[PDB]
Amino acid sequence: DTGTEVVYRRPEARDGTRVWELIRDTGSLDLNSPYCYMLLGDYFNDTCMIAEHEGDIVGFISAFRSPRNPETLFVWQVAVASSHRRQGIAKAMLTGLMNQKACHGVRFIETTVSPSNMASRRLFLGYAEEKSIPSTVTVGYGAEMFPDGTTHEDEPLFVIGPFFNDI
Amino acid sequence: DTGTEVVYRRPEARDGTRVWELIRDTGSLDLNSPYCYMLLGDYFNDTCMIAEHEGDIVGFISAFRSPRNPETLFVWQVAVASSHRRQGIAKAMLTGLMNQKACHGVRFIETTVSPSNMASRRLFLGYAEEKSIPSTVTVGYGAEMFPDGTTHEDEPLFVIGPFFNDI
Ligand SMILES: CC(=O)NCC[C@H](N)C(=O)O
Ligand SMILES: CC(=O)NCC[C@H](N)C(=O)O
Repeated sequence: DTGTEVVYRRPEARDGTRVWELIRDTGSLDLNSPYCYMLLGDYFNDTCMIAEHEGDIVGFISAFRSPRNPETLFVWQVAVASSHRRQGIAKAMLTGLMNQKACHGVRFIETTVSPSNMASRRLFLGYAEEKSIPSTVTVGYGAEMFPDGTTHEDEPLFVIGPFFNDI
Repeated sequence: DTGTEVVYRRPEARDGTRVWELIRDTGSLDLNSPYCYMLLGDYFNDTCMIAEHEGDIVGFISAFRSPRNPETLFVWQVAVASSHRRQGIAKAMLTGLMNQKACHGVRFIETTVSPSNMASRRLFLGYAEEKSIPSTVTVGYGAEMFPDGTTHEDEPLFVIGPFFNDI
């Protein structure tokens, strides 16, 4: 009611660079090219979300419906600017995302959560808990799959479901 | 017939790093994270292809079916190792890709070709020519959409079709 609440929308291609800058300043996230973020704004925007505060992007979530089993939504990246941690933005993006019309008929959410990303661990398990949906945590990608120089963590798989996301 | 022909297959998640290294050595391509290439091997592998020669990855093409209009296949990256230019690998990946069962019922191919990427300009317009399919070249992403520091070219849109890709 005073122009300082966080607002949520689908991205567009022209957001790509501002999304890229958010992911870049996070430091801790796996940065894709600016082009990749434009394509997500262009072709995957039905299953992605941006959070903004006072003209700045402060949050992003990317996801897609799995091409082979489109009842599975894969959540790719969740980012929240440093300056806006601990305000429920991640939970609000995820919740908003699942209420999008393009998530109709999703029965499982899959994602990968780095050991160090404790906020996401809480977001996904918390989501499932709150809606009383089963959750399963298993081996995802191991550290050793990543390039020799790099020093990447494991990416354990989190599966939420089965449930039925009705529109 | 002598173990030195180039071979073509769908990638898998565990190819992600070797794909990333190919894209990285290309220099000229927009490098995504290793994770992105793993996800393409994992979830989009039905519409992607790897080319190998003597145990080394020498080619990659990534593509996906557009979520909003799945009769459109978007071709994201086409890469051919420096050491294997001018051998028809790109044309063979593209041709192989379009013969995959997951490309059934595609009616349009969309992609973006950098002004400097003259091999891709030839690949896509050549493909359309050879199959007698219409092609259309229009404004895609402008240079100015890209991040301030970076020095990226335009990404003009190439649309091939309508046609009917029958299995
Ligand atoms: C759910 C989440 O936080 N997924 C993404 C992890 C991945 N390593 C990335 O940020 O690309
Ligand atoms: C068709 C092609 O060569 N597309 C990709 C261009 C893009 N800038 C990239 O390589 O990510």
